[PDB]
Amino acid sequence: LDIETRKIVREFSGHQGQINDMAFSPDGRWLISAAMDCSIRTWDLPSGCLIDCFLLDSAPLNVSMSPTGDFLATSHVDHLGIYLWSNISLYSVVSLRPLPADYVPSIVMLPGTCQSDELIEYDSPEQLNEQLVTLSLLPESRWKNLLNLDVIKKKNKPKEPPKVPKSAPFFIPTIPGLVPRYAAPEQPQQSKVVNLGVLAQKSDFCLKLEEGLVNNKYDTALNLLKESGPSGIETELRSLSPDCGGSIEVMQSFLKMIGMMLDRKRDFELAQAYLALFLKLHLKMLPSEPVLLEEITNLSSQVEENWTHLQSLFNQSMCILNYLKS
Amino acid sequence: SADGHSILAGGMSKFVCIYHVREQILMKRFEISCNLSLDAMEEFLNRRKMTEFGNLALIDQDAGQEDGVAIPLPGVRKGDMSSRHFKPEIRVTSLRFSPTGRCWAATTTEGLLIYSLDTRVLFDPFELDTSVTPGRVREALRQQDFTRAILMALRLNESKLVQEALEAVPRGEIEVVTSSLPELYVEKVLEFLASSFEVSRHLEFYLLWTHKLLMLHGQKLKSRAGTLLPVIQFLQKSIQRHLDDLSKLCSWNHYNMQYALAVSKQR
Amino acid sequence: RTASALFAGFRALGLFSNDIPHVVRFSALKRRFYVTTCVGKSFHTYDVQKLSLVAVSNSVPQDICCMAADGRLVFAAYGNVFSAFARNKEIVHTFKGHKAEIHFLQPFGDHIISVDTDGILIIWHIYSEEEYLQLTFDKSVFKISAILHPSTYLNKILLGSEQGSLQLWNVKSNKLLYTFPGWKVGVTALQQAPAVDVVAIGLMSGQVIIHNIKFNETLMKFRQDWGPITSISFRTDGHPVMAAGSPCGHIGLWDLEDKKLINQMRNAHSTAIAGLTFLHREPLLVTNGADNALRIWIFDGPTGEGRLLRFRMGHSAPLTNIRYYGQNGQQILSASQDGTLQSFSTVHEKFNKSLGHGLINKKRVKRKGL
Amino acid sequence: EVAPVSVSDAALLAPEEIKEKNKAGDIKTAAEKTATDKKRERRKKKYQKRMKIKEKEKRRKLL
Amino acid sequence: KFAYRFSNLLGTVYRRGNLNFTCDGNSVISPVGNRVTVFDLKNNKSDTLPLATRYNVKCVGLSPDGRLAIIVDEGGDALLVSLVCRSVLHHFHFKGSVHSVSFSPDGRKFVVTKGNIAQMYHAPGKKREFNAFVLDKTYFGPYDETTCIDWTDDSRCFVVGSKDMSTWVFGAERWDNLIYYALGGHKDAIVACFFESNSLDLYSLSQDGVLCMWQCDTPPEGLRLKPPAGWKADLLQRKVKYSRLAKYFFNKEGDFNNLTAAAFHKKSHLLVTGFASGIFHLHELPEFNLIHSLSISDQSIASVAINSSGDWIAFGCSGLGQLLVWEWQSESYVLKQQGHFNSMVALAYSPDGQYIVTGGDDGKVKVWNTLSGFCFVTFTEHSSGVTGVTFTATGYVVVTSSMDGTVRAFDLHRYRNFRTFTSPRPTQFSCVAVDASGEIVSAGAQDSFEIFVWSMQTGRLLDVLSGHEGPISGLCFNP
Amino acid sequence: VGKIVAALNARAGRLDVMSQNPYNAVIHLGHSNGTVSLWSPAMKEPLAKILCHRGGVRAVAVDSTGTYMATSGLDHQLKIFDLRGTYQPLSTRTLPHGAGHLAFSQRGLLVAGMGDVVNIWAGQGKASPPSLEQPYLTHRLSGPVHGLQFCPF
Amino acid sequence: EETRKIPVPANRYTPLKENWMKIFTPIVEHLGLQIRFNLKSRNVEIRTCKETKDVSALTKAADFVKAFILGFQVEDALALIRLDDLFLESFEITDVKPLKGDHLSRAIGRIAGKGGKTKFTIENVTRTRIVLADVKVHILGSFQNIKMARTAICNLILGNPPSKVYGNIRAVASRSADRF
Repeated sequence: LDIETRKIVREFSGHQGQINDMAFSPDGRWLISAAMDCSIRTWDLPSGCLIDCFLLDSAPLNVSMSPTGDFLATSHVDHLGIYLWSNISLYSVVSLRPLPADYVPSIVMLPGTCQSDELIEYDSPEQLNEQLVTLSLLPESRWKNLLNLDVIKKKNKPKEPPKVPKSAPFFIPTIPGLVPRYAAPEQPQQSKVVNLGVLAQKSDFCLKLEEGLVNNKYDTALNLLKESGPSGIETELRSLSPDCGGSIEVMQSFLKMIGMMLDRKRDFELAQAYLALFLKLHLKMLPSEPVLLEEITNLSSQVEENWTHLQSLFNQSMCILNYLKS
Repeated sequence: SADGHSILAGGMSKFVCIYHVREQILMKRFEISCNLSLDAMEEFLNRRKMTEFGNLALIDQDAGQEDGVAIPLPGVRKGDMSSRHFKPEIRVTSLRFSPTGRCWAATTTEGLLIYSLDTRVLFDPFELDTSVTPGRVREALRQQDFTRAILMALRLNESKLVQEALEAVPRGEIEVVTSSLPELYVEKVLEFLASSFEVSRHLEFYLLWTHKLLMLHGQKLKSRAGTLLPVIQFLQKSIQRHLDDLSKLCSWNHYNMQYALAVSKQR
Repeated sequence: RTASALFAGFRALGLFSNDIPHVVRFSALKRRFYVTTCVGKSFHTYDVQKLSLVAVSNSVPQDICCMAADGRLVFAAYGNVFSAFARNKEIVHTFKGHKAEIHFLQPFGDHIISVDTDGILIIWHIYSEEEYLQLTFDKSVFKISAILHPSTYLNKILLGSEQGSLQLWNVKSNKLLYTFPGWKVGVTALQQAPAVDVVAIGLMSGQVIIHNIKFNETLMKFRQDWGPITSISFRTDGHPVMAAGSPCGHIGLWDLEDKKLINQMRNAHSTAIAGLTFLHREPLLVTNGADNALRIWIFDGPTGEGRLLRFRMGHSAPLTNIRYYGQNGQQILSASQDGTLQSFSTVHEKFNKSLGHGLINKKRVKRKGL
Repeated sequence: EVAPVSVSDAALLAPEEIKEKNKAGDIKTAAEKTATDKKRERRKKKYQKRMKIKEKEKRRKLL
Repeated sequence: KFAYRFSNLLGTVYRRGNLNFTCDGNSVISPVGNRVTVFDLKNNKSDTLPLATRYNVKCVGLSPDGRLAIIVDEGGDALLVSLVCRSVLHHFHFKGSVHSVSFSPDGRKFVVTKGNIAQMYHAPGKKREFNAFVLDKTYFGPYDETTCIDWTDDSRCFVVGSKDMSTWVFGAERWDNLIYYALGGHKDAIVACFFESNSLDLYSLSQDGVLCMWQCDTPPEGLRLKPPAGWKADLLQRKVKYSRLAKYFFNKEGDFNNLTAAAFHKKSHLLVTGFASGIFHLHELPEFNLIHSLSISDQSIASVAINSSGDWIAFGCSGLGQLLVWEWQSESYVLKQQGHFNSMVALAYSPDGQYIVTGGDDGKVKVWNTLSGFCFVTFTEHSSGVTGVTFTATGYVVVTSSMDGTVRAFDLHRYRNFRTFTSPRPTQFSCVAVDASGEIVSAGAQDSFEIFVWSMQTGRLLDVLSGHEGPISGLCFNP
Repeated sequence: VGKIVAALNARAGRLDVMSQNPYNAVIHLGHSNGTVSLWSPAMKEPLAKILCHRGGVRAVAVDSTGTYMATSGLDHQLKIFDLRGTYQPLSTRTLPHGAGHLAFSQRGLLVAGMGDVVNIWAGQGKASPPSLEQPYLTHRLSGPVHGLQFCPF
Repeated sequence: EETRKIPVPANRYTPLKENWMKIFTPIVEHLGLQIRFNLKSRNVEIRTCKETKDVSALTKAADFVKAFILGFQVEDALALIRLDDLFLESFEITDVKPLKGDHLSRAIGRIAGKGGKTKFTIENVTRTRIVLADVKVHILGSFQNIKMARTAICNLILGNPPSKVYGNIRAVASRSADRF
């Protein structure tokens, strides 16, 4: 029963003997009752179903739950000591399953030795519907700082540069990186002196874009873009330039990638962030090549229709809230 | 507190006391720290450490002051030159509660402590009945009776049930549900939406929800605006957050393309 | 597979002693004595200097029925299988091959002797776990009720029977050296006297017989009318005193020099005496019982009056109500049928405390005691 | 201080500091200046000289 | 009604202990007094683990897989915790104080050094018992307290440094050619000792500053198990040498800078060493070439760690509680935080609830972001301690009072101290209060016993309120 | 008188091992280098330096007659030196544990304190050093040894 | 026992004799290989022996002696032994663009720069070593650095003015080594 409203809220039955004692979990979501049928039953209040039932050799007289919830203490009819039971939900993940009400536990647990519609859990889908705009949950630092990389990085450097000895040799060992920007480093006892055209000449990101235009599929390219960090992103976009060795054809594939992302209306903030970094890097070269402009024409149409709808909805919500404050 | 129904007090202790102001009783005592490497933590000092000539704390004191860096000075209460620096006494220097109302902070000797609202701590249903159960909730979802399912899921205060109920509703039926929703549950739905914006991928779905509830019920909520300040501010900041960085990015794209679309014309 | 999903058993709180008698064990690298008491499915070890807990053993699936100690290891028997414990905490060797419950364990050098209920006696090498020798005795003719290995005897063990006969055996030769006709009552206890060839035999009638096994003479006889002889210990601090326990909870002190009764300790334990042992070259007696108590007695008063020196005690009656006390949760308040309120700590037994008995007129209790 | 993300973006300088602005906020050439504007500038320039003389005299007396 | 749970411990990043990187190397584990915090540099996040202890954490050991960890306090209590589930699995009590705990790279054994001995235990298993760890072996070599542990990559032998100016190398298993071996050659305490990538070749580091090279003639695969004897023989019937090549000095003669921490990455052959002066050096070991050196702080460097990749090096300074993660290749900081112990005295909330302003006796005003867990701006204009801080109701403006005798106002738009208020009479302020409109600033004094009220926009003293007797406890404006 | 006659800088770091020769009245100082320095209040430099161990020395003791010198070090070696102009190690023996402390009686017996166990070596002493072949008496203490001395008479 | 022989031109004969101790020293002591310089065949011969302990030493020995003949300075070439990660890459100048006569000569002039400033500048920023042998260019460094230099050289050859080449490379060469 609820004390405030004086009405019955849950009804529990299934014990085959007189109930000796009851106890509550500290959160209040679990009811534990001990009966003379030598069984201890745990009831889940929010759902109103039995979730645990284990038998004992001796009838339990008293039951008590720790205020922290780590242990459960019980006493028996003829024993002279207190027995502790550890709640394994704290140190391990357990999935509650609804037991039938008319359940009898066959297995007995010795006291002192160490050895559905009913359930309540839900998983959200990736997208509720295609027209509905969704944002990914990548960490904020990966994409919010793309436009301000240059100013942030110099503040990180110390005020006084490191003291470097003159006698130090030219070459020091190198650490390649968390993610390989280039797919292949070498082609066991082969030579290390090689002519040109043997080592890799195109980034793994660049390779996917060239394959992408053929099949109109850019998800593989979209995946490599989303693990590498903002420093890695700037390198890949800078390397895309014809001066840096990326063909003008390849940028078209990148621009169709952004249009593909806005079409699905998923990962919206990454599409805005990636496009913005591209615009800063190659805005001077952009107007000259006519192939790129028609992609910009489609991209400009999509961004204005998307933002206007959300900006309107954001604005009306804020003005009402400010009105309530005054 | 933001609502004003409870008060928090602290001082020369490891305990922060929360009182109900009208009933003039202590609701709860929180233990800030259990570290026994700080002085005055326990009421009774251990009898084990006693010898005939006392506990001889000065020897352990000098063992602590072997840290160096400065020189101890007699009579300094706090600082590096204080004698009692290696084992500072426990103190709650200051307490403050968030205007949003979902957390509170305290400055103590250990550091800055933050305590936030968690559903796992306490089960607090509003209006229970034997009919109110998640099975009936999913049943009403299956018969497309959205209003009753949402209401009865709101009578429960489990966030996953109302999450599933709201996400099950398709668009276009939002306004019917908002109109059918009574006045009392409006604040509950707003609080749930404000909690949702932080950790939900579906921003603009809940934005449509918030827009509908606000646009129908703003005039009625204006009269009772004084008691709803902790909620509204909460909602506001959430709606602020996403908005600002979107406002930073999309415009930075938009106008820029037009400038390029300008240059394409001029040649 | 597991009966529970949300819970699992961890430990017991408030238990110190049970029916299984204690053993006193000396230690290498530490010139101290340790006493080990059985507690349900585990055992506890305490230093005899201050009765401070030093170790707690791992649990075993069945209740421990017999225990033994040989300095290096602790042997415990449960069901038809017995195992060896190292560091007083964990098992290192287990021995299978018995079809009945074990009541007796005898450490013999690097070998262990186990006696079954049906009458099988098997000698096992501890480390290799192989069976050295298997011997059977007819249950009707000779049911083993007591075992003893006399000191300074090469590969010799003494076997007692409920029928009343005694057999001296040699394990190495696997032959019966001699058979003692004994007495018709039946043997319940065997103890090595502080002599090369003298043993003490307890009988079901309450009679203690001091016998020399080499030449077969009885030096002296003592009789108590309290039931069967539970355990016998010898004082070796320079005073010839012998102690014998009784199921009533009484202990009789006999003078070996003058062949008389010195004094009797009445109600040393409320329940039956399980095991009593004099510390070596010390005027101290260690006793335990079924009342969940382990006690130390010192005979330093005038006329040899034993007095209680130290004790580790829990509830001696079944519990009635238990409730957690405090929001921190390191203590539990418990009430029992013995009329006492006690608090048991959940972190360490050093913080256990007792609130005493329920008593009106407390000032009278000071004058006369409990 | 060091972070992988930036909280607030700003010039670190108020816009008036980069480009100073007059009180009126507009600048006029001598040709387009009218009669009253020339009279006003004469008034303030004479005003500045008068108070400045008082300040110099007061500093002299203190010295 | 009042259902709240502890979330994070702000204001402290390092008190005492050893620093460690996680298995993948993206996050750093730092002991903060009683508790332990994981800093995720990958996602810019700080998370204080819910576990607490009776005493300050001295030793933190990480399992190679990354699932398990052992946290030991000063008193000797140890907790076995799962990093994946962020829950304490089991409890244990070592009898004496432990200097360090180290897991074998294979992950089946770990060594605990205590007193004059080192005890080798098995790794925790899936089976659950009352006793967490089963003790396997014990080694009793050194004269005095042991300090450091290192393992060979093959997990065949390990090495322990000691206070008795010698290093002891033991075998995980009884090897006929190597039971134990001792190395001298130092005139001060051993601080750290390391192994090669695939050899028993080792380095020894002294507190004086001496680095010593030791070489063995036997490859690691040369180790052979002992001939069986004892009672196993009855069932079945049915040495190496070390030499000193080189000795190096990290300091010039006549200079006494004590080596306080060291770390070594095997694959890159990289040594990082931090000294009592607050400086650290980088070297490439077989030729001992100084790459570059930095000066971090005036205080000594207590603990130093390097991740698996070798890019990042972690430094901790116990004097000011400074945590610093340094990328040597990019010569830049990724993380650098500092918080003095017991300094924090003041608190306030932003009106949105998004930021926190704090003031300390040290005199620094720090603004923290609640979600990230890091301070993002610090103001050092105040010379003496900060008594009180507050936020204006509308703008992002913070008002502070100090013992300097000044009340200063700071803006979060431009990060400048635009306004300063001081009394005509030299007095020191104890608390500050600002109006909801924000035009009014007020303060109270220790001694003049009167309230000073200034205008925000004008910056001049509007009035002095008198009538109180004695120091003013506090002030507050009606909202 | 109550005045400090001399204050000498050893220039050897921390000083923790010290003993005197009753016959000679000089002061012996042990160092981590393995050398023992002879000191007198008059000189500002040590009288002599004697290298005795391959590692740091932790104990030193001399007999009453001033003829023999006993030292122990981190190399687990017990050494006896002839102080009468020769300064050579008369006897050498390797020890399982480390001898933290050393002492000499008036009849020439030598005791070494290793951990919690004390061992006494006895020799005829008639113009001979003590015999390190086999100890005379042994005893086990409750705790590790921190100090040894013989009663004079 | 297996061997490889590599040629040496006449213009490298004297530096090979000036430095023959320096090349001879590490191979015999560290890599345990026997070397002979055949006067008649003008070839350098390296072989294994009983004292050769590793099989990869033969490969590194070839690269070490090879690079010195290319014009690389001695301990710069010696880095190939201690560091595995280094490679050297070889291309002619006519591969990117077919140029004849004066156009080829002007292409070389752009790469080196007035006084060698351009070639030296790319040496500092792209973190490599370069030698210019007529129509043939040789570069040494690590994989990300090798690609970084060759693009810069490629743009110089095909007509890009040096000013933009400096700008693009320095911007991208900043973000090689941050690692996420």
